[PDB]
Amino acid sequence: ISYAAYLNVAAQAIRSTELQTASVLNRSQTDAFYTQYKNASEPTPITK
Amino acid sequence: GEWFRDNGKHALIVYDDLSKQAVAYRQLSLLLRRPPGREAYPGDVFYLHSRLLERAAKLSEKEGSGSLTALPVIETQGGDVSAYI
Amino acid sequence: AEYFRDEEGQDVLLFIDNIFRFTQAGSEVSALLGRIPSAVGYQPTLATDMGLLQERITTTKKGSVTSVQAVYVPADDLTDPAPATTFAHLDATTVLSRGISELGIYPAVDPLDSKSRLLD
Amino acid sequence: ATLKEVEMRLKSIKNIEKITKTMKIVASTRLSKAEKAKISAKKMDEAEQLFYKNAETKNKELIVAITSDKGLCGSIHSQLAKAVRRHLNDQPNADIVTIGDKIKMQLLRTHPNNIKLSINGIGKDAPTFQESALIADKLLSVMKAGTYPKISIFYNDPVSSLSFEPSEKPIFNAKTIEQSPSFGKFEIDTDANVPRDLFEYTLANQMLTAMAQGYAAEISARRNAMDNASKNAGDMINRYSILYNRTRQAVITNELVDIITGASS
Repeated sequence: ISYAAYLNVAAQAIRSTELQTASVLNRSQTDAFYTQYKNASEPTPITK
Repeated sequence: GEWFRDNGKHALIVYDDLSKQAVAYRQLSLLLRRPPGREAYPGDVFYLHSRLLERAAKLSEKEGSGSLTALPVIETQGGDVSAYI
Repeated sequence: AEYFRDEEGQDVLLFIDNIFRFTQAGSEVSALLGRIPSAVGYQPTLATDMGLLQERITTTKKGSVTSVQAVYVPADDLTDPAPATTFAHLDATTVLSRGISELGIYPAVDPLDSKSRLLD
Repeated sequence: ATLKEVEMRLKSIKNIEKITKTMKIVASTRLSKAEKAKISAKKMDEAEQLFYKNAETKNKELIVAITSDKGLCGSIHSQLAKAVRRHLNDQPNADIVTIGDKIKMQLLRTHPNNIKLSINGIGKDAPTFQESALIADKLLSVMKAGTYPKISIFYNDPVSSLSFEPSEKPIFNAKTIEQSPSFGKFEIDTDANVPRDLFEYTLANQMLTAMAQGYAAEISARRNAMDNASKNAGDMINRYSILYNRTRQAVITNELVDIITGASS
């Protein structure tokens, strides 16, 4: 597990007295997908 | 065509092109000095085209079976379908 | 042309420049002649005159005359009755358009408006 | 007809005009938020650059590229493509990771050999740490980023609020961090694997910045493009208006002639 990925999961957990904003929620929710490729050839666009 | 139809034989008449028929009647009419209609085609141009075309039919079983089928062909001047002809 | 075509029985050529002028001349005389003028001013005898002219240019079982006829499209509207009735009686046409001239292409032949019966 | 065919075509041009106006305006609205974000992001980045500068640097290659999924963001898509293609000459066999559909299309066409990773769901969103982190994680695992002794990322630097110059930068490998001239003026701890961590940390931190710079240029480009579109549409409005006017006069005259001819009889 990469260091910045490690920090990332911690950051996601961290968006949970309370004081909540949209930019935070957006910073912790993404709908992006990553499409693996080979050759041309394309293994699927697995959700990021 | 009507002789085929009347005899009970089915047939088809291609009237290519009625647009030049209209020009012919136009010449004829304008030198008989009949009142000239829009686009220099008198009013009975509609009557002319209608009477010509309406003689295509599929006769009743009683009255034989022959059907004259018509395919008129109109060549549009620039695709202007609002033109009188 | 007919003398060469028929009597001399040799292949010929004929050039007419412009056959719009043939049409044009007729419309001018027509009014004076006494005919009620047809739409876009043309003589009511436009169809017959065009007919006679274009069936006297036809290539007999005698001579073979390649003919080239040049229509000065009036105001450049092809829909005008004079070019329109000409279009019927020519085996191939190569309409040359002012727009294509503007594009700088010399010769100014429109490439989407050319046809020949022998294109097949 | 001339008259109706002119009129309907002019209406089409009108509708096109209206849409291009609308898009340009909405783009301006979107652009303000985008720009605000990019400042804050850039401030974070500069602190990281402060280390890399003072340390010095002294680094096959990796290519990462950034554009939106979204189209009609001007010539961002193809100007960036051209500068990638130029550096695809430089290192032939390099594996291109295309972050964004638009850059994916141009490069994929020019060499379909190199496409190994490509992303999706980029353009719609404004870049966030979450995206960058996951992409980074996938670059490390999938592309084995350290293996390429050069790493380069391409993005669009938003030169002016009306311009964009496509730009690239080199990400320094973990090897680089080790052998950088100064690295001992900062107190390295052998206990931590600070190169192996910092490499990863700056992989994402730099990439996020690249995405932010790019995103601002993209939204800026769309605004610029849609503005120029309105202008082009305006020219066509004028051209068809003149046509309409001419056609209108002609219809009156031609109709009049028919009436007169009839009256004459």
